[PDB]
Formats: sequence, structure tokens, C-alpha cells
Amino acid sequence: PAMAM
Amino acid sequence: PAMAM
Amino acid sequence: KEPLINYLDMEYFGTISIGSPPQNFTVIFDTGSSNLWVPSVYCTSPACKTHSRFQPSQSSTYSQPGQSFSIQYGTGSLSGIIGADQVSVEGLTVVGQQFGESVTEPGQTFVDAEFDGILGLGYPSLAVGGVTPVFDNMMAQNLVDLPMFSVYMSSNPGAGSELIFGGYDHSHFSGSLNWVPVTKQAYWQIALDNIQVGGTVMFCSEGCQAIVDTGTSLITGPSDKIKQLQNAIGAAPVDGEYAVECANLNVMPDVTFTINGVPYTLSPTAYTLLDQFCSSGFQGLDIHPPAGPLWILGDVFIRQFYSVFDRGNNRVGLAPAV
Amino acid sequence: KEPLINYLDMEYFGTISIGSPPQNFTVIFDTGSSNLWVPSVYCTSPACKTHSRFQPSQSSTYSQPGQSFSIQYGTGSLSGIIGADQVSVEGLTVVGQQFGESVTEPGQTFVDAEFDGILGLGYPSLAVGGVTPVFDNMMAQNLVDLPMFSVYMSSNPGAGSELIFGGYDHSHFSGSLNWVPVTKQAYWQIALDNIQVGGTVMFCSEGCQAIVDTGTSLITGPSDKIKQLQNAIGAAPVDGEYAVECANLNVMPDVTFTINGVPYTLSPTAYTLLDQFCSSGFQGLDIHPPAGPLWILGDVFIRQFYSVFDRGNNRVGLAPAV
Amino acid sequence: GSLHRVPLR
Amino acid sequence: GSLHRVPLR
Repeated sequence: PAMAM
Repeated sequence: PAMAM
Repeated sequence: KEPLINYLDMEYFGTISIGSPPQNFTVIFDTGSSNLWVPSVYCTSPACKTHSRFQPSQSSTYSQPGQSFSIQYGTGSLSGIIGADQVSVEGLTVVGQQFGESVTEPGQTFVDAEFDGILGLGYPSLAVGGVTPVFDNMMAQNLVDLPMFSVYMSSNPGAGSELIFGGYDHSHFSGSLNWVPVTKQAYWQIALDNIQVGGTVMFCSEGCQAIVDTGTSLITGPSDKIKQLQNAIGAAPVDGEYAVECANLNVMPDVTFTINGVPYTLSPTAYTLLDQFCSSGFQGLDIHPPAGPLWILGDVFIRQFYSVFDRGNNRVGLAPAV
Repeated sequence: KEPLINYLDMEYFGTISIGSPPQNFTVIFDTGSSNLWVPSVYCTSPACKTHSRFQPSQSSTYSQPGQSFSIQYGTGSLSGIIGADQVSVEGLTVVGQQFGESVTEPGQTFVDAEFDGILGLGYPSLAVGGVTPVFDNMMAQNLVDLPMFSVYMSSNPGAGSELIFGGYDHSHFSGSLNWVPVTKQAYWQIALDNIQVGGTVMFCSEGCQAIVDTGTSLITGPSDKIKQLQNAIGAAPVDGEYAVECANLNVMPDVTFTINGVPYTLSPTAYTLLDQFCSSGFQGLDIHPPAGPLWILGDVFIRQFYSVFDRGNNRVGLAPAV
Repeated sequence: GSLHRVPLR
Repeated sequence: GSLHRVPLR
């Protein structure tokens, strides 16, 4: 999964 | 089914 | 106010269940009203804390019609919302039955009332909010073999006292049933030909209206007529009730209610409460017009006369209890 | 009584949802309290009829913990039962959040209140019944990136006014944030060094306690000190509020609150409400011990100073709003 | 024919 | 880092 900001 | 009384 | 003050005195109680799983409640079967209501878990009054309170969230079969409710028993309103769920009464289970979940102050004295709610058995015209009464649902759902129910109230020791839905038990009464037509379909209202004391007509000489009410403990009537009846039988005022000397029981007069031409006689033994002292089984209660004035044949009367309530033919059956 | 009288005046509102499907409610985000409550469908008061009322039976995710509740805002109690369900606040959804379903009389004036309930953002020690506050659940459920939330209250035209969970927006304030330690973890309580008028110390010369409360419209303080403050700025008593001649605005003195050694100055333009007439943004409100006495930096203050509430470091951040 | 009895006390 | 904004009126 993409790493959140 | 049995007839009820 | 005390909304339920007329139900706080000696009553008979039964048990019912609502919801899945079942939530039990002690209720009064009242032919003098037509709604079913029990305390809501949302009633936070101190008076509700000592009773079983319906908890909607714990019942998988509960649903809310959307309408709220408010009922009056003559001494203050009781309000809440209307709910629907399965209601069970010993052997029978009505599905989708609507009832009230009371929230507002029920009255300080309700704190020690031995019942939680009331289950009205009167006609639908008396039901508030046009909510279908339990017995009407029983008939509509074909749960009873005959469109009637009957009540037996035991004077001794009230062990064998019972309510019967769908018929009557001939072992609770002698002779054949005397039928009386219902004059106005709201309460189980009937007509009295006259009321006599000592074998002499003294009231309603020209006839008057009355109702057979299981929810009323004594036999009531216009307060003024009752006073005349109290001293005619030999009763005397006390703290707030009318007492009678237990000794003069055999010297007191018979009180007879003539219904549909038949005499319904109450010996002083029958109209006197032993509750070590002896008090009067009669009390004043003025029902305001247009409903009243009315005489109410309560438990004191029913104990002497097994009563049958027939919705199929709109009549009342009476006969000496056993 | 009027349990919510201190919330009936100019407030900012937001929307939240409870249950499945969602039931919307307009609430006040109050850092001056810590419970979340909304009207219960079981509240039959006339005052509740004009509001959105929570209907438990319509929500598949609702459950009842079993405990009832009662809250006090200083002018009367509000009671009901505690419920649990999913609560949504723009983007975030807290599961199992407990809240109150109020049933008792909320107060006649609540009839026209523009909000339905209140969502407290204070510390858990202020929560009644030991019910976990919404923001504490957000932190416990890792819904926010930083253990803080911030509030921006727009003075114009309040279009851009917003509450931010999980951080702050630097576009709403100039310069760097000034941090103030929370002195007592209940309300967001802080210490004032002193309050001065016209550049001269006039109150709390030796320091006093205050709280930053979004639920309070004006800036409050001990009623006696406020009177002294009212005539010092040039305010005058009227029907029930303090008015000021709009003309003498430029001749009125600055009111400065010194917090943690930093001056927080309010020009008369900032502490005066235009709501065609001009009135005082200050009002007396005596909080009883041991909690009070307190000064309350309400919306009037927050509009001038963007506020950041940080539970991670137990402090408040302030800076000139933009 | 069945009778549905409800005990009262 | 995400900001969860709640409009107020």
C-alpha cells in the first residue's frame, strides 16, 4: 500500500 | 395434521 | 401528579413478555382501558427505577411505528413513544403488537406499585393513537377459538384467580351465564335497571349506566350516591376510607344491582373487605361527562360474579362464582 | 430551568452523524465540556419536537452499555441513557463511541436553539459517567496524525470557519504558534499573568486561572470584575446586555490578556459585537469553586487568536488569526 | 377447543 | 499527513 501523508 | 379441540 | 393512582390499590396481576429474547413485565389486565404500555428504559424517573423497563435494543424483533403517545386515566397524563414487537401472554404470542413505552413521570407512588404496566382489554375506540389492542390482534390473528375472554377472581385465600382468552371455565361458576348487552362500545359498558339496599330500590330507579372493570378494585359510583350508600349499609368515615364494625356484619343489608332484569346481590360479607379491620367495598369516583357519570363494577363485584367478555356478540356474561 | 442557556447565544455549528444508516445532528464543538449527547426520540418535551432526535431502532450498529446519564452545565441537569454506535465527523468514523440520548426537559428556549446536541472536546476527567470523549477515541483508534485539533472562527462575513482534527492550518494564522501549558486537565485550563486595560494592569495582577472555551460566545469572568471592565472600556447597562456607542470605538482602550508572558491584545474593534448597534463582548459568569472562579476566553477571543489544542503535550497554541 | 389460561395473583 | 476539516457556521 502507498504510504500516507 | 390432527384436528384441534 | 399521580397518573396511576386508581391502580395503586389492591389489584390482581399477571405476567407478559415482550421482545426477543423475552423481557418480562407484571401487568394489570384492565377491561377499563385499551392500551398496552410498560415503562421505557428511557424513563429515568426515580419511580421507574424499581420496575422492569423495556429495552428496545435488546430485542431483535422490535421496530418503531414512528408515532408517540399520551394516555390519561383521569388524574394526569402518561407519555412516551409507541413500539412494536412480539407480545406473549401464557401460550399465545401476538406478533407486531404495538404498545406504549412510557417515559414521563409516572407518579411518586408508582415507585412501590406491584405492577409495571397495564394491558387494556376494552374496545379499540378507547385506545389512544388508534393503536390496536392486544385482544383485537389475538382475534385478527386467529389465536382464540371464541372472540371472548373471561375473568375469575378468587376471594380466598387469590391463588386460583385466572384470566382466560378464547373462552370460559364452567368450573368457576354455577348455573348458566346471564348475558347483558354492551350499551356503548368503549369500556365494557352496560345498563343497570336499579340498585337496591335491603330489598328496596334506592338508586338508578330509572336506570343508569355502568362498566365492568377489572382494573378497578372496588365498586364505584357518583361520590354523592356512594355517601348515601355508605351510611345506608352502616359504613363510617375514617382517615380516608369507610370502615364498618365487623360485628354488625350479620345485621347489615344486602346491596343488589339489577342488571337486564336479573338481581346481582352482594351480602355484606361480599361487599366488605377484611384487609383485622372491616372496611367498605364501595367508594366514590366521579367520571366526567360525556363518558360519565358511571357506576363501576370492579373486583369486589367480579369476585362474586364470574365475568365473561364477548366481543363476538358484544355482551357480558355473569353468573355466581365458585 | 434552562439547562442549556449558556449555549443559546451566538455559536458556531457543525454536523455529525450517528448510526447506520447515518442520522444527522447539528452540534456545538465544546472544549468546555467532554460528553457527546443528542436528543433522544424518547424526549417528548415540546422543546425536543423541533430537533433531530436519535432513533436507536433505525440503526443496525446501535447497542446499549446499560448505564444512564445526567449532565450539568451549571443551570440545571439534563438526563437520559447512554448509547453506543458509530459517530462520523467529516472524514472520520469512530466505532463504538458512547454518547448520551437526552430525555428530560431541555428547557423551553431549546425549542428554537439552532443546534441539536453538544460534542465536548475537553479532557475525560470532565466526562460524566466515565464515558470516553470523542477525541480520546479518535486518538485511541489512531484516526488522527497528531494528538491535537484546532479551531478557526471567522469574523467575516463565518464562512471559512473550521475545526481541524489531527493538526492545524498555518494559513489561518500569522507568525509562529505560542504554546501555553494546560494547568489543570479537565477544561483546557491555562494561567493568566494579568489582564490590562489601556496598557495598565487592572485584573489578575498576581495571576489567575482561565479556560479556552469554544462553547462560550463571549469572554467571561467573575461578574464583579466584568462590571469594572465594562465601565473601564465605556460599556453601559441596557435591557440585559452592555452596549457601547459605535462612534467612540476609536477612542476606547485596548484590553490585553497576558498569557505565559505574551500579550494578547484585543482592540475595541475586536471585543465589540456589531450584532446596527454595538455591544460588549465581555460578560459576567461566576463559576463556583472548587472549579472557579475562572475567566473564559470564548469565541470573541478565538476569533482574534487561532487556537490549537494539543493533548499530546497538554498545551494550547495561540497566534493571530488570518 | 383450547383455553389459554393466565394466572393472576 | 492529512487534515480532517469540519466546517462551522
